[PDB]
This record gives sequence, structure tokens and C-alpha cells, in this order.
Amino acid sequence: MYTFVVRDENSSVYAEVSRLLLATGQWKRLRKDNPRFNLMLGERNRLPFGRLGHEPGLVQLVNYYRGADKLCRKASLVKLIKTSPELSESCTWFPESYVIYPTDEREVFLAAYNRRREGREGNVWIALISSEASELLDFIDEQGQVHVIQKYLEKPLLLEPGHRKFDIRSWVLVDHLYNIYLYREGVLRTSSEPYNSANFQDKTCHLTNHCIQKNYGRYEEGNEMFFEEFNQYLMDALNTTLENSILLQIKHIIRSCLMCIEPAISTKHLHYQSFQLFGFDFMVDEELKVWLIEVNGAPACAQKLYAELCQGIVDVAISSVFPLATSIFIKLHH
Amino acid sequence: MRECISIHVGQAGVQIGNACWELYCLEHGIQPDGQMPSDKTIGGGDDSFNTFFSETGAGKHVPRAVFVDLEPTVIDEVRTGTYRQLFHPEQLITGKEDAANNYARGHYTIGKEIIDLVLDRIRKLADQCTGLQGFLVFHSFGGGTGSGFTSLLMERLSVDYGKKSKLEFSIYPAPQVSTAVVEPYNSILTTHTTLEHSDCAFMVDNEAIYDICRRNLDIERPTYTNLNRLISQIVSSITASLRFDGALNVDLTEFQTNLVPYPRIHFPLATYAPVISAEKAYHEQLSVAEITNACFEPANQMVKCDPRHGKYMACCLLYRGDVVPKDVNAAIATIKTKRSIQFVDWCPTGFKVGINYQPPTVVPGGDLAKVQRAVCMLSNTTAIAEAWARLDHKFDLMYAKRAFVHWYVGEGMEEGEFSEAREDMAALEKDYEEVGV
Amino acid sequence: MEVIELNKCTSGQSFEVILKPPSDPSLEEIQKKLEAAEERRKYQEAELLKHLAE
Amino acid sequence: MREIVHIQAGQCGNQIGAKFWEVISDEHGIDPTGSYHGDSDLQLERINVYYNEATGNKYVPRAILVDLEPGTMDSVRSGPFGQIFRPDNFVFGQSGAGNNWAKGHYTEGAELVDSVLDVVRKESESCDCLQGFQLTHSLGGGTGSGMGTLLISKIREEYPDRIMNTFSVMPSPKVSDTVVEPYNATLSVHQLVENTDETYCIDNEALYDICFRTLKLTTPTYGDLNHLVSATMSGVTTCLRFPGQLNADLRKLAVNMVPFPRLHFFMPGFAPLTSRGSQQYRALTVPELTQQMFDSKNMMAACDPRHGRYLTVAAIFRGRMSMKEVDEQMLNVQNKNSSYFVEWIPNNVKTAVCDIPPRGLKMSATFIGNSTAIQELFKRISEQFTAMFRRKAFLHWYTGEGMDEMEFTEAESNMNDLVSEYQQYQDA
Ligand SMILES: Nc1nc2c(ncn2[C@@H]2O[C@H](COP(=O)(O)OP(=O)(O)OP(=O)(O)O)[C@@H](O)[C@H]2O)c(=O)[nH]1
Ligand SMILES: Nc1ncnc2c1ncn2[C@@H]1O[C@H](COP(=O)(O)OP(=O)(O)CP(=O)(O)O)[C@@H](O)[C@H]1O
Ligand SMILES: Nc1nc2c(ncn2[C@@H]2O[C@H](COP(=O)(O)OP(=O)(O)O)[C@@H](O)[C@H]2O)c(=O)[nH]1
Ligand SMILES: COc1ccc(/C=C/C(=O)c2ccc(OC)c3c2OC(C)(C)C=C3)cc1N
Ligand SMILES: [Ca+2]
Ligand SMILES: [Mg+2]
Ligand SMILES: [Mg+2]
Repeated sequence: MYTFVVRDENSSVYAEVSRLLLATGQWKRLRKDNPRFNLMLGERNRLPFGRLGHEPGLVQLVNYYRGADKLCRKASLVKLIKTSPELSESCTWFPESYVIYPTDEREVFLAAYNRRREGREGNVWIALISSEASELLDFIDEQGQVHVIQKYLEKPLLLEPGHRKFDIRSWVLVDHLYNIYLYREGVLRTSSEPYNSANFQDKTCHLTNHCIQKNYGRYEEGNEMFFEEFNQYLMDALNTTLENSILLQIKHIIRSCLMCIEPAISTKHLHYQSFQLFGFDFMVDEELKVWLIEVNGAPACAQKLYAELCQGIVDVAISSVFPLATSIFIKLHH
Repeated sequence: MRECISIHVGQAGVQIGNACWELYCLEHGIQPDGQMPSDKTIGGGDDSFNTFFSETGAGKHVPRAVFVDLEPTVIDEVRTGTYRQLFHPEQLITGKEDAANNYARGHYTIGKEIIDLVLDRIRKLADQCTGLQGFLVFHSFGGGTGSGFTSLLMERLSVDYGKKSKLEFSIYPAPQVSTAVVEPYNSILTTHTTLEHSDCAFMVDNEAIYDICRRNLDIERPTYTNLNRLISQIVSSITASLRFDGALNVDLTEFQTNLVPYPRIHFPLATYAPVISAEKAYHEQLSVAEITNACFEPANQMVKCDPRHGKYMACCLLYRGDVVPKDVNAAIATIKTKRSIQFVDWCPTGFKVGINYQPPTVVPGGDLAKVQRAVCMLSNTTAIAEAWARLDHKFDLMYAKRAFVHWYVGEGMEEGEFSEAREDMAALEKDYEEVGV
Repeated sequence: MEVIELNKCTSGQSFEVILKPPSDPSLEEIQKKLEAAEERRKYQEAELLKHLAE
Repeated sequence: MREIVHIQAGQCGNQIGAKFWEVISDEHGIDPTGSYHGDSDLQLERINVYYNEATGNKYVPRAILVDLEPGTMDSVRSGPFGQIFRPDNFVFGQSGAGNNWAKGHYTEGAELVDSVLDVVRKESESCDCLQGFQLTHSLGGGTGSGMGTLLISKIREEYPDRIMNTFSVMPSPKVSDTVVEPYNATLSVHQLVENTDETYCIDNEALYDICFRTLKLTTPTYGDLNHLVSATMSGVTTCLRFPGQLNADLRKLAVNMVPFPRLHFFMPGFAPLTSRGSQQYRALTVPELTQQMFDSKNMMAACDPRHGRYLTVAAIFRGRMSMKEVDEQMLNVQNKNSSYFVEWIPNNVKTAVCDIPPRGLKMSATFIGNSTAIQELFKRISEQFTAMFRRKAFLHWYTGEGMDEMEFTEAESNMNDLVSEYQQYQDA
């Protein structure tokens, strides 16, 4: 018998993980404040990492990597890149991004606005989306919190029929050994309303968020395209495959991100043990070049894919540490 | 030359004291009967070893130490032990009945009756000192005596010797080698009373020492002796600069300067390498690069915590054995590029290095093998606050129900002191937060 | 990178290597706390011997 | 903190008391003559805890023998180890207490109590550092019940800062002398709540059931019951009697076991359970001892520990065994059954291993547990009390000795208080 605790209210993913753990008949859920556990399915904020791996006679494992917030928070991820020599500004899979504090890098941001003005080429940035420099700075000081100003992709890849916009979500599981596992199924969060070309002010066709979109469910069920339908489309419309044109770059971006932070976050020689499920958000443009948007620490999975991925987490992240008395992932070797 | 007086309080203090003074004697070539053939100025002198040992006309070298326990059993083994002639009986003080795992009984009840005798016996050693610089206090966090009597003594020593420096060697409690269920209570109570009276404090988590003995020395179930011989090695490494010719950490004031910028945040993390089994037949001797790299592995620390998720304020590297500056600098250069060593913005990313060419001394027959080189890293990291969070949470669980409180109140202590001690601790946790993140 | 304050002797040598630059209660107060706790002990023992008298 | 003063009162008190001195003298290698004959220096290193060094190198149990009837104390004097006890320490009345708590506490026993206290005082003055006192007695009789609790009250007044330890034998209809036993027990519990530091709740129901169900004896005697009592008594005193890795102490037990001063009633437990004489040949493994000592079949108080929660546990393992295996098993119990231990007292189980085994058994284990399940014992007595007291039945035996109905209502209230107090932490 193994023992676990649940400490995350909202987590629909780890609600399903706990459900599958109890169902195996070898895992007993204890009360939240019981210290005598094998597994913690911890909270989003203020997780007590310092308390883990200190109970005698127990191997302890947690579903979060400490310090992985440096990849998942907007302002941190931008800093890590323009810092981590492993990446440096000399990046090609990332967009030109800047951090702005409300009453810092403003000397650097205005130098990029000037050189883009010189060639008169597309000078559009993101948080609302505007073209002018000083008409966006009033928005940052109004809201209160620190926000990132990122180069808006003015020419994105368009799905036909519809003349649309989309973003790809990949699910990545990093085990206790720091094996990077990419889930073979991803999802395309689509905009049903055709993408506006000159007008920047429009809302629904520019952003592709599942919550903010709710034209809903016009072409595919719930504005979500699975990997077989998108592979088939690329084969007919663009003569290429998903594996070659998009997926190779995705694998490179995932691998480069987690290899960078490995010395800082790895639980290789620790008293406690960590795994984590990540949500990488991508952007394919007209020339089939893949861009990174952000990483998710507590990611939400696609409704049809829950049963297989959550079984996969149990398979290689949990049962590898706690065996019971096959692979749905692609291992990204390093 | 400025002298240091060692005070050992409770069972843990006394027994760790035993191992330390045993080790100091082997380092300086002092025999059981207090004789030292290598010493040429018979009767006295102001050498670096004279900081810890005073001399008599007979040629005997006597530890500048006082052992105090409220119970006879432990110190009686010192009185009858292999180093019985080394101490004069006035240095060894014992009561009738112990503090029975109760802080309040050790601080208020049984403390009051013995406190004046102890301070008088301390003064008797201070008057043998031509220019005393301060004290090293050895105790447990979880004992009745260790928490209770120490905190009272630390209060009184700030009155009688306000100019002088005080240093703590504290045994943080672990369930693997626990003696009392109220060890979290005793620990929070003592820290609160001691915090303003302590200049620099070295925490030794019994958990970490227990695991090092299991992992690196191959002992299935480590005894108190197994832990104490390992702790004393770390203690010896820290105190070596006071007992030997050198230019780093020459006095106790320099420990504050080098390791303690903020006065409240005064708990530097010790890390030691290498710990090698003597019963191990084949061993390949580790290099300067290898032993320095081990200082940043959590498995080798005196307290289990992650310095990657925290900031440094000071870092000392203390080498014993075949070590040269060239080899050290090359190791630092390689490590900096591989590991997450983050300092606070208001501090230089630096290392103060001390080398002593004489390799570490081991107790014959003991579990520790002879090594060509060893290192002890002392780093004031904000990561040590993990040990505070752990202990505070354990305090919170019991105190929420007022469990065991009556034993403390029944000794004249007030319930308010508990929550005063706890809020001071919560203040300390947030002091580490401000500096750390 | 820079090696400063290098001191050598027979016993060993010590130095500093910098990689990067930066960016009490009285005696009377003790007795008053200790004796007030003896007052609360004596009060509790007296209240116990009063109860046993009854 | 070394010397313990032992007091045995009444028929049950002296019978379980004599058996205790018989068992522990063998363990320390002491003959009926008082001379040492054993083959280990470890037998004498803490003999000062319960023995006094006699004239010409002989040991004398530090004990005091008390009864209002001269019958039972003659049986002790003529018994196997009867000659070891100091002759002056035999303090007896004549007319007996006739199963009456009032006669024990207020009238007959009031006459004799001062004679006992002079013997207590003579023994206490010899003690270098007095730890406290241990009483063996039943709560169903008149002497051990009534006068025992009177002695306790008087000893507390003379020695306010010493420990009070009791081995209290709880009455059950299954092994019952008189109908008035629920009355005597309830009045005695009232006293023990107020005036003792630690109480080992030896329940006669549990001892009977162990003898009947587990040990397969169809009609158990008092001897069969007292075999289990003496085995437990040795087990719960082992750490005070032999040197260990912890400097074991009656105060340190109280401090560590009693989170709230009223809740100081412990469930004793023993593994393996054995009948008189007939020896078992297969020695129990460490996982077997650990599994049994926590099982309700092995408890000396007839309570189901699954019906409650453990506040604190203390375990003592006796024999030549792997200390790592002991730690592993003890942690396995706590980690497989973490709901049955309170989360608000961290690391609430302490374990010791002593190398010296008891007579017969190669390796044994003793349980001391402050479980909230003990309320079942007190509820049982309370239910039997109310059945009679709701009709004021049998009360004339008490009122004829000067007692009032008020005192019975107070005692009932205070026990019901203790039951609801244990109940409070079974939900917390
Ligand atoms: N490392 C080490 N720890 C010890 C030793 N002895 C006791 N301890 C630890 O110290 C704590 C208990 O403190 P003790 O020093 O035994 O107690 P004390 O100060 O004698 O106080 P009382 O006996 O309660 O008056 C526990 O957490 C033990 O693990 C020792 O020799 N070495
Ligand atoms: N630089 C850029 N160029 C083009 N489109 C962008 C962009 N930055 C953001 N977007 C679009 O805006 C949407 C919102 O992404 P963003 O990461 O800013 O918010 P978010 O964190 O709420 C999404 P998630 O919940 O998946 O993490 C994306 O679906 C993307 O299509
Ligand atoms: N276990 C056990 N219980 C006993 C023994 N003798 C009497 N009792 C119980 O004790 C109660 C009567 O107490 P007893 O000691 O005989 O009366 P007293 O001498 O007046 O205190 C009854 O409930 C009996 O079941 C004994 O030898 N062993
Ligand atoms: C809740 O955890 C504990 C429970 C009990 C103790 C007791 C420590 C002792 O000093 C002691 C004293 C007398 C004893 O005989 C009855 C024992 C006894 O303790 C042991 C384990 C050695 C066994 C029995 C401590 C803690 N932490
Ligand atoms: Ca000299
Ligand atoms: Mg002690
Ligand atoms: Mg009878």
C-alpha cells in the first residue's frame, strides 16, 4: 500500500490522477495535513518544498519541480532567455520580448521601436494589441501588475477553409530522472472568425484562448483540432507532414528550455523527488517557422485526451518510483 | 593571543564535547594525561593552541572547558573516562535531577538553583585568561537542559561578559534519533531567548549526520558515538583557524565579519567532504576539484536543504591537507559555470579560502578513513530557513491544540511565552524571505 | 578570477577570490522574570495544598 | 531520579504485587534469600530503582504491603519470595473492608493510613533521589480501591513534586465478586483522574477474554489472569530496570505520554500471549511482534483501538534482534495506519530495544498506549453504575459509613467528563 495527498482545489488533471490511483486498489488517499505520505499532489501557490523528504521510512515524491516557475511566469521566461547563454538573445524560436514595470528595460525597448520605424515594416506588439508605442504604456500602468511587451506575429499560418489563426499546445512530462517525455497528441486551439489583416483593434480573431472564445464550434468540435486532422490538412494544402514541418522545431524548443534549467531544478541527488507536467504553447507562421509563446506550470488538458495522458502520468512518473505488487510519449534524448 | 572558553550543556553538548576535545588532543599531540612532548615552553606561553588549552607548572595542558549537566550519568563517564586527568573536577558540574525533556524546568525551575555555581566556575577560567575573546556553546535544541539551561546561561553571559563574542553549536532535532515528543517546543523556545545573545550559530541536523553515517560509512544503525566522531571533525575544521597559525578566521569576531552580515540571520550552513569508510578496502583518493564539488551536494551538508533555491551572503572554504591555491581557483572556475550559485545583490560573489597543510586527524579504530585532502565549506545561505519552516510547522500542530503546554505552565512559565517565541520565529522566517527571493 | 589578500606561512595559506562585484536585558530584568515564575509555581502548589486541605 | 517506592494494597494489589516482585527478582538474578546469583553486571546497574542494598550485600525490595485484612498478607509472607520483603514493611488492619469503598477511604482505612505513611517516610528518607511511587491495587474492592486512593491523596500532600504511578485493576461482570464493584470503581476513578500522573488500566474483562479466546483456557483462575498482569508489569518497567539508549524516567514518561493532565490512562499490551507453564517453541519474528502488540487481541484493556485514535505510543522490544528491523516495522505500522495516530502530535511513537528477554520467551514486545479508545472502558463502568444508582440500589452500605448521594453524583459526573474529554480528541 502506498499513500498520497491532494492539495490542489482546481486541478482537473490531478483530480483524474487521484481517481486513477485509488482505482488501482494500492493507493490510499490521506487527509490534506497528514505528513506521512509517499506522494504529494501539491498546491499552485506557496508549496512547502522544505517539508518534503524528511519523514523516516518514506520515499517522498511531488508533482512540481521547485524553481520551474522561472520558465512558466511571463517576466521570468523572458529574463531567462536573454540571460541563459544556452539561449541568449541570439534566439530564433522566440519572439522579441521586453519587461516593463509600472510606477526594467525601456532604453532597450525604444531602440527596437526606432529601428522598426526606420524601415517602416510591421511595428505591432502584444500585452490588448496596438501599433503605437506610447498608447500601450498607459495600459500597463492602469492595470497595476508587471507585463511583457512581445513582438506580434503579423503574418501567421492560416487554416483553410476559414482564413484563420491557431496555436498548438504540447504536453510535456519530466520524470524524477529528468527524462523529457513529449505526449504524441497535441491540440490546435482555433479562431472560427477570419483573421483581420490591417485592423489591430479586433479581439476574437487575434486571440485563440479557449475561455475567451466562448461562431464557437463551427468547423471542428469546440475549436479544437487533433493531430491526425492537422497532419492530413498539411499533406493536402502544403505537400508536407506535421512530423517534418512543425514537430521537429517543437521538440527542439522543449529540449532547449528544460536543458537550460536542469542544473537549477533537477532532483537527482535530493532527499525528495520531483516530476512535473508542462504545457508548451506554440505559434506556426506562414513560412512554417515555429515560435514559443509561454510555458504552463499547471496546464489544462483537452477533454477527449484526459483518460490516456493521466494514465501515462501514473505509468512513468508515479509507478516508476512506486511499483505495483506501454509508452504513449516520445522521449527527447540528451 | 586571545583565549576561547568552551561550554558544554546537556547530554548532547557534553558528549559532542568529549569527541571534540579527544580530537583536539590528537591534532596538537596531547596525551590522555595532559602532556605534550612537542611543547617546549613548559608552564605557559601564547601560541595558537593556547587559545583552547591553558598550561600548568607540571607541564599539563588543560582544556579551557566547562561541562554542565543537571544529571550525573553523562559527566560521570567523563570523570571516569580515558581523559579524566585532562580536566580538573571543578570544570565538571552536575545536579541531582534533570529537566525531564522540559524547557521550562531547565530554564526556570532547576536552572535557578545551579546558574550561580556555573557562572562562578566560568569566572574561575576567565581569570586565567590574559585577554579572553569569548565562548563556544555546545548543546541540543530538544533537551530540557540543552534548551532550557543554555538560554538562561546565554542571557547571563551577555550581562557578565557583554564585550565578548558567543558562538553556538546546536543539535537540531530529528525523529530518527529523537528522545522527546516536545523537541519542537523546546527548539522554538530556546531560539527566541538565545537569538539576540548569539553572534554566530552552527546548526547540525541529526538527520543529516545519521544519513551520512549510513550512506558513506556503511553503518546500518548509527550510534551517538558514530555521529559525535563525525560532528567533531566538522567542529575541528571550523575551530582549526583559532588553534593553528593562519590569517583567516583568527578570532571569533572575524567569524561574525566573514559569515554574518545581518545580525539575526546568523546560521551558516556547514558542508563537509569527504566522509570515507575506514573498513572500505579499496579507495581512490579524491582531488581538490572533486571535494570542492561535493560542497554543493545536499547529501554532504549538516542540514538537508537546497541552496539553489536561496541566496548566499558569505562563503568560506576551509581545506585540510595537500591543497594549493592554483588547484582551488581552477575548481571554483569550473563549478561556477555548472551550478546555480546566486548571491545577494549587495554582496560580492566571492570565496574566502583557508588552507592548512596538515591533513585531517582521525581517531584510531574509528569509522573515518585517513584522507590526503578534505574541505569544510561554511556558507551563510538563506536556504537553511527550510529547517526553520519544518520545525515551526511541527510546533504549530501541537500548539493549535495546546498539547503538552500544561507541563511548561506547571513550571511557572506563562502560555504567552509560547506564542511570543513562535511570532519571533515567524519574523525570522520572513527575514530570510526578504533577503532570499 | 582575481586573487587578493594572499597570506602564506608554514602551517598553510589563506586568500580571498572575488568572482563578481556587488550591485539585551539586565541582571535585574533576569531576576524579575525568574522569580515571577517561582511565584506562579508557589501559587499553584498552595492552591493544591488548599484543595487537599478541603 | 532513580528510586521508586512500591505500594501494594488489598487482595488483588498484593497478589499482582507479589507476582511482580517474583518476576523481576528472577530478571535481576535475586533468590528468595535476597542474595545475587545472576551472571551479568547489567542486572545490577539499575537495581537501586526497585531494590535497597541490604546488610551484608543483600537486596530488599523497596516495598510496602498494605491490607485491612490479615488474610492475604499472610499468603504473601508464606509464598515463594515472601522472605525477601522487609518485615517492618508489612502493615495490616484486622476487620477488613468488606468490598466497601467507604470503609476503605473514610472509616476502617482512615485508622490504618498513618501507620502506612510512617513506613513510606522511612523508605523515602533512605532514597538518594526519589522518583516517585507505584501502587498496585484493584478498583472493585474496598481496601485497594478505597484505602489505596486515600493513600494516594495523602502521599501527594507529603510529596507534591513526585510522580504517582498506578497499576489499577478494572472490574468486570465476567470476573466479579460483588454487585457493588461499579460503585467502588467510579469513586476510585474520580480520585485517579485528580491525583495520579500515570495509570496502567489493567482490565479484568480483557484478561479473561485473552485467557478464554486466545489462550484457549475454558475456565480461567486469578492465577491465569495474574500471569498476564506480571508479564505486562515486567514489560512496562524494563526501561526503568535496565540501561538503554534513553535515560528512562517516570517523569520523562509523563511529560512525553500525557498531552493533557487528565488524559493519563494507558492501554497496556503484550506479545506474544502465553498461558502458564506451557512453553512455545517457535520464536516470533520482528514483524509478528509488531503486528500482534498493536492488535486488540493483545491489549490489557478491553477497548478496540480502531474505535479511537492513539495520542502517544511507547513500545519496548525485548530480545536479541535487529534494531533496524524494529524501526522499519514500527514505521510501517504508523505509515500503513496513519489515520489511527493523531496528526497534531508529530512522531508520537517511541521505541526501545532491550537485550535481556523475559523468562521463557526468546523475544517479546510490550505496548504502552494513550489511546482515546480507553473511553469505552470508562463508559462500560458508567453504564453499570447508572443501572444501580438510578434506583439508589446497594447504597445503604455506603451511607451507613457516612457517605452522601452527592459524592456519587460528583464521581459519576467527573468520569462522564473524562469520557467526553477523550471524545473531544477523537474528532480533533
Ligand atoms: N548528535 C548527538 N545528539 C544527541 C546526543 N545526545 C542527545 N542528542 C540529541 O539531543 C536531543 C535531546 O537532548 P539531550 O541533550 O539528550 O537532553 P538534555 O540536554 O540532557 O536535557 P534533559 O535530559 O531533558 O534534561 C535529541 O534530539 C537527541 O537526538 C549525542 O551524543 N549526539
Ligand atoms: N507575439 C505573438 N504573436 C502572435 N500571437 C500571439 C502573440 N502572443 C500571444 N499571441 C496569441 O494570444 C493568445 C494568448 O496567449 P498568452 O500566452 O499571451 O495568454 P495565456 O497565458 O492566457 C494562454 P495559456 O492559457 O495557454 O497559457 C495565444 O493563443 C496566441 O495565439
Ligand atoms: N486480575 C485480578 N483481579 C483480582 C484479583 N483479586 C481480586 N481481583 C478483582 O478485584 C476486585 C476485588 O478487589 P480485592 O482486591 O479482592 O478487594 P480489597 O482487598 O478489599 O481491595 C474484584 O473486581 C476482583 O475481580 C487477582 O488476583 N487478580
Ligand atoms: C510520544 O513519544 C514518546 C513516548 C514516550 C517517551 C518516554 C521516554 C522515557 O524516558 C521512558 C520512561 C519510562 C518507560 O517505561 C515505562 C519508557 C520510556 O521510553 C521508552 C521508549 C524507552 C520505553 C518505556 C518518549 C517519547 N518521545
Ligand atoms: Ca607553551
Ligand atoms: Mg539529560
Ligand atoms: Mg476480595
